[PDB]
Amino acid sequence: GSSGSSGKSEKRMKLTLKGGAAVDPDSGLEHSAHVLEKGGKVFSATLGLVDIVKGTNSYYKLQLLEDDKENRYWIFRSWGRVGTVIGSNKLEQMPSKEDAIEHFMKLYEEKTGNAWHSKNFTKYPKKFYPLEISGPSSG
Repeated sequence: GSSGSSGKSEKRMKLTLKGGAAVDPDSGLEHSAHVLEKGGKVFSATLGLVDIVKGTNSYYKLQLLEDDKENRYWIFRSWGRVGTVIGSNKLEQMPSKEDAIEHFMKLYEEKTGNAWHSKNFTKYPKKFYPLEISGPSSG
């Protein structure tokens, strides 16, 4: 036996099929949703904090995933010590894209303490900072 076939035909009518950053597999939206990109930017920030006294090392990750089905979004939040028994994540669906951005903007604003879209970064006590820094501004 044997057979084959193929085709190609579509009408682009208000559709933005594209991505940017990679999504976490633990989110289960890596094969469904994708990193929420805005203003030619990516909603993928990697913060890290480690006490010198407590000798405890922490790491906070933030990623705003966007549903590429109809119109939905989730809010991924990872936290826990560095290489330990700890390790937990949070996944919640957002009502509106904004509600997702706001949270993602406030969340990253709570850890670091500074607004996501803010200039000048003050290394506060406990406040988390950006680990892997790349691109213009800051660093």
